[PDB]
Parts: sequence; structure tokens; C-alpha cells
Amino acid sequence: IQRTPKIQVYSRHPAENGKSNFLNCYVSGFHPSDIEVDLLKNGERIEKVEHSDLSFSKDWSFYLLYYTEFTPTEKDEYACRVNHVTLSQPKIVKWDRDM
Amino acid sequence: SHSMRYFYTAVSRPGRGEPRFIAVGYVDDTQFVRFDSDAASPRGEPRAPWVEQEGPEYWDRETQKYKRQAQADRVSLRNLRGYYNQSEAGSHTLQRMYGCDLLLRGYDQSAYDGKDYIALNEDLRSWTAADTAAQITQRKWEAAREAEQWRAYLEGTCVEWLRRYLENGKETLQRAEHPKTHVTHHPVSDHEATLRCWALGFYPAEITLTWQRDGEDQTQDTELVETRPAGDGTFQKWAAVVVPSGEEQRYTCHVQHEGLPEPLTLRWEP
Amino acid sequence: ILKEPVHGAYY
Repeated sequence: IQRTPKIQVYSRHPAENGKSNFLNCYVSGFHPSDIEVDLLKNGERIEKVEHSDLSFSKDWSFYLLYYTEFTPTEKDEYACRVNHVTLSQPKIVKWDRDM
Repeated sequence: SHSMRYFYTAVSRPGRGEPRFIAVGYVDDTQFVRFDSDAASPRGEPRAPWVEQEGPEYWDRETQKYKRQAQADRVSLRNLRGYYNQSEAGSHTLQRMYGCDLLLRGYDQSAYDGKDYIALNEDLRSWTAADTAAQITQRKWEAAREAEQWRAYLEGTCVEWLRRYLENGKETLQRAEHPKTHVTHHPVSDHEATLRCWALGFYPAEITLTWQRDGEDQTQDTELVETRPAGDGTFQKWAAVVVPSGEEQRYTCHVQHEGLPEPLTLRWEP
Repeated sequence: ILKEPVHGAYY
């Protein structure tokens, strides 16, 4: 069974420009467990990114939370880059303030 | 109403070393332990404050059980490759989930490559094998009378330590955090607009978010994102509908949650 | 706590 990952990019708290926050990328519903997840700032990989411990849901598909501390601004763009065996090329999901 | 659950994931790595074994333990939606065979010095590590005081003897004993379970899953993965006549060149995944509910019900089920493999029946005295390969595993576990060990653990050890964990972390594990909620409004065209109903910072994760129009469910028209972790132990969720502009007030968001004494009803508030 | 891995309980 091969399940492609679902991806959500969001902040821990509502985005306030200039105030510290946490940038999250939640990947879930995928199988097998091998996956590469990167957080991007203006298209560039953020180096210091942590992630939760591998777990799975009732249907056996896996989920992971990748997160890093960030200070959002009005100009900076953020995204989450995900590669998986079910994807021919990495998928990039841009961060949206309202999602 | 209260549960302790363990999750095992063992993934074979052809020519990239021995399989990786990762185990996590939860009380409800709060993780309290992890073990990763790829860590430097693998050992059981606390992930919740209410197990950090259990003592070094507790943790050395947990670590030893994790290392044995890791070793056993290596043999099991190769055994499973034999049952299915699979090449040694491909990676495969063995998943196990077991735990107890409050003592309401215990469970222990396994999956191979994302598909149901074998599960302990609700009576805790027999198994359901998903295919002829799992019947081999079933016959093994019957000969070793493994159902009584699981019945002993689930009906005794699992509930005893779950009750202890719930007492140690009473201030976080037994108080629900109600969702902070609000409705946002985003025009899509000059004739339509999205209403998004937010629920933030709630615990536990179980929640129900529904949009109604004139008081009737819009499940077919509602976009429901998966409940996601905030990173601080609380969770978030939202539901959205696209509405004809000018009749936003016909829509109500209804959120059910443990932390709410009654279901909430929200409308967009310009 | 963890369920004890008993001997011979391989898949």
C-alpha cells in the first residue's frame, strides 16, 4: 500500500508580524514511513528544524509534525517541501496566514 | 474515556543497516515516551513531565524492553519476508498498536506494509488473522499461549500504570482545554465568500466542527481539514463553506468538545 | 509501561 502525504502548513499561534512564533508543517496519511520534509524561507531550506516522533493513525498511515521557531514578516514567504515515494518530485506547499 | 496506547514501527532497510524500530507511548493524546533504535545510545526517553519522576530503575527496565522488542522485530520482518516470498531488496514495514481503555477494553493489532495482519479479539483469548500468512503467526502465538500474557498485561499492568500516569499528570491529563473559536470571512468573488470556522488550542484532540445553513448540515459542501497539532500539546481544526455573499448570517458553526459544557454556535461577526 | 516481549513471540 502506498499513500501520498497530506500536507498542512500553519503557525502555532495567529501570525503577528514581528513577534516570535512557530512554523509548522504537518504531514499525515502517508505510507510507507520514509519521507523528507523541509521548511523553506523565501525558497531556501531552513537549517534548524525539529520534528515529532514517528506515529500513525487508526488506518496505519503515518503522521509527523515538523516545526521551527520563526518571526513572520509581511514580505517573507514560507513553505514546506515534501518528498515521498508516491511523489515524482518534491511538493511545495506555501504557508498561508489564513489556513 | 482514558487510554494508554503504544505504537511500534519497524522498517527494514536493505543494505542500509539493520531495520529501524521506533516506539511511542501515549496517554490519550499526550505522548510520554519514545524509543528510536537510530538514536545515539537508544533508550526510553520521557516526553511528558509526569513520567520524569519515575526513577532510573523504571527507565532502565523500559529501555531493556525496548531493545528486546527492537531485536524481535528484526526476526519478525525477515520471517514475514519468508511468508510472502519477498525479495531482500525491498523495504517493508511492521506496525503494532496496543493499549487499554477506561478497564473498558484492551486491544493489540498489527499491520504489515500498511495492511491489517493480525489482531487480538475483544475477548482477549484469540486472534483474527487477515491472511494465510498471519495464520502462521497465529499458530505460533497459540502454541506459546500468548493470549494470556496479553490478557494479563491489558487487564492488569496496562490499567494500573494508566491510572498512575493519570494521577501524576492530573493537572494536564484530566482537564479538558476548550477550543478558542471564531469565524473568518474571505470573499471569493463578488457573489461568493468563504466562511472559515476556527477551533484553536483545544485538548483533547477529539472535536466536531459542522457548518449549518438555516440549521441543516452542510457536510457535502464543507471543507474539513484534519485535526492538527499546535506543537504545544494542543490541537487546531477548521471547517469552511463558500456562501452567497449577503446571506452569511444563514450559516452557523457548531463545535462539540469535551471542554465545552454545551455545544457552541457561532456566526461571522463583522 | 511497555508490554514485556516474551521469548519466541515473533511473527
